[PDB]
Amino acid sequence: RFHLEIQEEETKCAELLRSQTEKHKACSGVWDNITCWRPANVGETVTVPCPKVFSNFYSKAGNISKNCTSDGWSETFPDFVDACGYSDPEDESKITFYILVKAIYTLGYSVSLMSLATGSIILCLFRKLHCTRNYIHLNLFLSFILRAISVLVKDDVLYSSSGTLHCPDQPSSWVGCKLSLVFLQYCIMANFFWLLVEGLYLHTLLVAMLPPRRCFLAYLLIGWGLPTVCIGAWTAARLYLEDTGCWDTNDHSVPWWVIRIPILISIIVNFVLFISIIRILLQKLTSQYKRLAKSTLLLIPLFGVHYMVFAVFPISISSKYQILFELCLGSFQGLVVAVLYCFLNSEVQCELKRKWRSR
Amino acid sequence: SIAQARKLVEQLKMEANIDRIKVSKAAADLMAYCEAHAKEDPLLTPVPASENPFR
Amino acid sequence: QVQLQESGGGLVQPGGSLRLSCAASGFTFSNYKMNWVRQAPGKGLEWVSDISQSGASISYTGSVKGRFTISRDNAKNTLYLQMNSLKPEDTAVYYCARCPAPFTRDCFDVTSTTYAYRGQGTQVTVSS
Amino acid sequence: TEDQRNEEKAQREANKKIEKQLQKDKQVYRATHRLLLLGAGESGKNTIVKQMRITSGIFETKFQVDKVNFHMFDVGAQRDERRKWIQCFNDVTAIIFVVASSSNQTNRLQAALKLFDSIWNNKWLRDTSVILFLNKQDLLAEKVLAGKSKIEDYFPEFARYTTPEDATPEPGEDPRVTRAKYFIRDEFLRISTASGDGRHYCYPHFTCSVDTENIRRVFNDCRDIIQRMHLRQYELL
Amino acid sequence: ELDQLRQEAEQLKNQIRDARKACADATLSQITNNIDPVGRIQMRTRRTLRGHLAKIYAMHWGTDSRLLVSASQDGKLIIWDSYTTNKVHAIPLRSSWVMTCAYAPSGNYVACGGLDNICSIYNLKTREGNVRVSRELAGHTGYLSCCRFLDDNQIVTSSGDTTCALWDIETGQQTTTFTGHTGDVMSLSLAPDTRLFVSGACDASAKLWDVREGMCRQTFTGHESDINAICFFPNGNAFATGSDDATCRLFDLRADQELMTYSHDNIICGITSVSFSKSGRLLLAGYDDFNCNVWDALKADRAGVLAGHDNRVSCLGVTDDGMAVATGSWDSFLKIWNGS
Amino acid sequence: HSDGIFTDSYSRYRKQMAVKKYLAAVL
Repeated sequence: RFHLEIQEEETKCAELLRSQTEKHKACSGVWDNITCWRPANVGETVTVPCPKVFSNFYSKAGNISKNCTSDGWSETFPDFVDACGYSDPEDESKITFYILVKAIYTLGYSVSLMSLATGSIILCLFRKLHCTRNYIHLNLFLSFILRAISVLVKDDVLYSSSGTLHCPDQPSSWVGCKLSLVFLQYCIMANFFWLLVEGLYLHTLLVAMLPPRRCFLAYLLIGWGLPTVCIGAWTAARLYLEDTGCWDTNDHSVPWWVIRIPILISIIVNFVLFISIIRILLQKLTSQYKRLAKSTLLLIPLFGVHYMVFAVFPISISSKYQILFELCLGSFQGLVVAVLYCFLNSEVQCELKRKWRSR
Repeated sequence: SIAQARKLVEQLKMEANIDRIKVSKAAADLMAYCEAHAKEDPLLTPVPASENPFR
Repeated sequence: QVQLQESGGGLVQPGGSLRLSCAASGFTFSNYKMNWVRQAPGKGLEWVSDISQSGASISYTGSVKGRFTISRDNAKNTLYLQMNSLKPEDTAVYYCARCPAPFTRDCFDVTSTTYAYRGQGTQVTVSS
Repeated sequence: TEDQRNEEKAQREANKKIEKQLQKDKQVYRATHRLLLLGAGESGKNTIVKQMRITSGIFETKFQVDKVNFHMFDVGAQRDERRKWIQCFNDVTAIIFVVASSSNQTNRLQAALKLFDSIWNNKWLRDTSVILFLNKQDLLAEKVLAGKSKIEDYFPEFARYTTPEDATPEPGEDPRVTRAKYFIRDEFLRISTASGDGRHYCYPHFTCSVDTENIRRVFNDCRDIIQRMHLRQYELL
Repeated sequence: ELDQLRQEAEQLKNQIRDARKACADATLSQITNNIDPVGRIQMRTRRTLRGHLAKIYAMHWGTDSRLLVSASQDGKLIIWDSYTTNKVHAIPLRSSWVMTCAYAPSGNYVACGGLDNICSIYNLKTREGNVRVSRELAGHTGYLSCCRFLDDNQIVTSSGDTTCALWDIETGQQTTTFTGHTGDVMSLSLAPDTRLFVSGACDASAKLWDVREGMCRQTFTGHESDINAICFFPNGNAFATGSDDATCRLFDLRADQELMTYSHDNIICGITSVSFSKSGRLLLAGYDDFNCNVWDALKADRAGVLAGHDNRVSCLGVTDDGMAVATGSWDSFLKIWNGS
Repeated sequence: HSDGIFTDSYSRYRKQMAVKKYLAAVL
C-alpha cells in the first residue's frame, strides 16, 4: 500500500498503446513524468494536478501541462514541486514529535496493562468483595485493559517497520488491519461508557432509596451492548459509504461525528452528574474545605472529567496540545484508577493485610 | 425486704455444708478422661481420609 | 466474688466537710471506671461523678460540681469522694458504683435497682 | 448404589426449592429499614409510637413513608438492664432516642445524658447513628417562668451561656427560652462530637410529641444516614 | 432485723469462702507436667454454607452429626446438611429477633427463642408436609436466651428476668421454676445424662440446678464480670465458663474451686461462645476479636486460630461424633472445620 | 476521541514521508 498505489494505475492504462497504436499520434502516451499519458495529435494537452492517488493538500493546487511536438512531449512547462509540491519544511521536528508521543503513550498503556492485570484479578478472586459496586469496578478495569490491548495492537498492523514493506496485494492483511481498527474503536467506546455507569451508580445510590435488582443487567447493557451498536452504526455506515483503504484516516465527516457524539454525550452527562454529586457532598459537609478538595481530587479520575476540557474548548489551539493532554497525561488514567480504587482502597487493604499475615 | 434477706440467708446456709475433696483428687479425673478418650477424638488424632465424610 | 465496701458519713452541719472512701477487692481496679451514685430518701437512683481508668476525664452532676471532688488511686485500690461544702438537700445513701465492662469507657447499667456490682453504701445525713 | 441417585436428586430438588424461597426474601430483608426506638419511660415515647401508628418483649411497628418500609422496634415489657439485648440492635439503620427536657422528683436530663453517653461509646454501636428527639420543648416555656426554676441551678454552666448567632429559634418566643432550649442541645452535642470516631453521627431535633413532622424527620434523617453510609465506602467521607 | 440478717449472711459468706480456700491444695498446671502439648492444630474450612441474610446468633447440631439448625436474626431457621451443604428446611419465624435455637435429641422437633418472650416449638413430623408451630410456651417476663430439650417432652428455657423454667410440651405449663440469680441468665447446657444443668448469669455467678426437686445445689463466683457462655465436659463432671472480662475459666461440680483458668496478655476483649470436644482436650472458644480459638483443658496454651470471619463469632458447636466443628459469625456466614 | 486524531496525523505524516522518498528516488 505504501508503494503499491502505482501498480494499479499502471495496469488501468496498460491496455493503452495496444489498440490505439494504429493511429500514429505525434505525442504517444509514454510513461513520462510518472503520469500515464495518452497518445494525441499536436495541440492536445490537459492541465492536471498531483495524481488523485495522492490527492494531498500540498499547500497548493497546481497543474501540470506539456507541449505536443513531432517526437512527443518535448518538455513540461511546470514542475511538480513548483506546481503541487509538498513544501513542508518542519518534517525534521514532526518526526521527533510523533515518535516521542508514540513512545510515551505506548509505555503508558503498557504500564496501565501491568497494573490492571492485578487490579482486575484482586477484585475477582476474593469472595468477600463480590458486590455490585465491585462488579462495576471490575468491568471498568476490564474495559481499560481492552482499550490498552486494542491501541497496542493497532500500531503493529499499521506501524510495523520490522517488515520488508513489500506489501503483497492479498487483501487479507487489509481485512486484518480493518478488524484491528474496529476493535480499537469498540474498545474506546466501551471505555467511555464504563465511566458513565460509574456516575450512574454513584448518583443512584444517593437519590433513589430503592436500587432495583435488575439494574445490573441494564448496566451491562449500556456498558457493552451499546458500544457494539455504535460500532455497528459506524462500520455499516463506513463499509460501503467510505470504502477507502485501511481506515486509520478519518478524512470524511460522516464516519467521525457518528463516533464522536456517543463520546461527547457521555462526557457531558458524566460532568453534570459529577457536579450534582459535588453538590450533594457539599450539603453533607456544610453541617470544611480540606476534605472537600480531597474528595474532588479522588473523584476526578474515576469520572474521567479530564476529557471535559479540550473537547468543549475549540480544537483550534494548534490541534496538538490536546494530544499531549490525553495520550500523554490522560492515558495515565489507568494508573490513577487502579492505585486509588484497588491498591489504596481501605476495604481491600483490610484483607490484604490479613492475607499477608496469614501465609 | 425481710423476705429477701431470709431467702438469701437460707440459700447461703446449705452452701457451707458441702462435701470437701482435695483439688488433686477431683482433678485426677479430668486428664483421666482425656487419656481414656485420647485416640478416639477426631480432632486430636489425624483423621483417616477414607472414613472422613468431609473429604 | 465481686465486692464493694464503703465508709464515711456521720452528722455534719450544712456547709460542713466530709469524705467518702471506697474499698474494692476480687478484681483489678485499673480496668473499670468508677462513679458515685446517691439515692435520696423516697427518690430514684441519681448519678453524681465518674472517673475513668486513669483519671483523665472527670465529670460531675451540676448540682454537685463546684463543691465536691473525686479521686482515684490504683495503687491503694480505693476510690475517694471529697464531700465538703454541704447542702441540706443531698442527704442520701451513697453507692460506690462500678461499671461491669472492662477495658472500655462505655457500659450501661449503673443506676438501677436490679444492678449487681454496687455496694450497700453509706448514709450521709445533713441537718441543722 | 443405584438406590441413592433418586434420593440425591430429590434432595437437590428440595435444596433448589429452598434457595428459591430464600432469594425472594433476600429483597424483602434488604428493603425495610430497622429503627430501634429508645428512651426514658416518663417521656412522650408512648405518645410518639401511638402517633406513628396513626406483654410481648418487642412491640412491632411497620409503616410506609414515600413507599419505603420502616420497622420500628419499640421495646416492650423488658427489664431496665440494657447491656445485653442492645447488642443485637447493631444492624438497625438508626436508634431513635426520645428524651424529655424536664429539667420534679429527680432530674431526667442528667440520667438521659449519661444513657446517651453509654450508647455513643459502645463497641458494637460505633456504626449505628442516633436520632435525638428533644420532647416537651413547649413545657420549658411554662417552666422558665417560675423564677428560681430548676434550669439554672442543676446546670450552672447555663448561667453564663450565650445563645449561638447562627441558631434561629422558633419565632414567637422570648430569647430566654431559646437560650434554655439550645443549652440542652449543646449539652448533648458536646458528647456527640467529642467522640471523634466519625463512623456514626447524631442528629438533634425538637418536637412536641403531637405533630405529623416526627415521621418526616425520622425519614429524612434515615435517608441522610443511608447517603453518608454509601459515601463512606467510596472514601468520600 | 435487717442488720442481724446482713451480719448472718456475711458470716455465712466468710465461712463458705474459708471452706473453699480449704479445698485448695495445688494448681492444676503443676500436676500436668506429663501432659504433652497438642501442637499447632492447623484447621481449615472444609465446607462453607452460604444462605443466611443477617448475623447468625446461635446454631445447634443434630444428634446424628449430619443435620444442623442455624438461627438468624433475619427471620429464618435453616436446617442444613453438613455432608452436602444442602438445605432440607428453611422454616421462617414470626419474630425477627432470634437469640437461641435447639434441635431435639430425637431429631423430630426444633425450638427457638428470642426477644419475643415466647419459645416456639416446630414439629418436623410433617404428616402434611408443611411444618407447624406445635406449641408456643409463654410465661416469661424478660427475654429468652437459651432453650434446650431435656427429651422430646421436656424443654428448659433461660430468661433475662432472672428465671429458669422447665416446661412440658404435652401441656405447656411450668413443672418447676428456678429462681435465685441476680442478673440475666444467658446460657445453660444440659448434662450428658440430662439430669442437671448449669446456669450462668450476668452477675458473674454460676449455679448448678436440678430438674427433679428444683433447688440450687452448688454455686460458683469466680468471674469478675457478666458471664457469656458455658457448656459441660464430655464426662459431665466439669464445665468451662467464658465471660466478658476477657477470661476463660474451668469449674468442677464437687471441688467448688477455679481448677484452672485460661488467659493471655494480648486478649483485652471478652469471649462470646464456648464448647468442648469429646476427649475433653480441645476447649474451642469463639472470641469477639473476629476469630474463634482453641485451648487445652490441661495446658492453658495456644493451639490454633480459626480466623476466617469478619465480625464476632456468636456460635461454635462441635459435633456429637467429633468429626467436624461448625462455626458461625455475625458476618452471616457459617463454616465447617475438620483438622487435616 | 483523541486517539483517532493522533492516528490520523501520524498516518498522514507517514504517507507524506513515503511520497517524499518516492519523488526523491524519481526526481
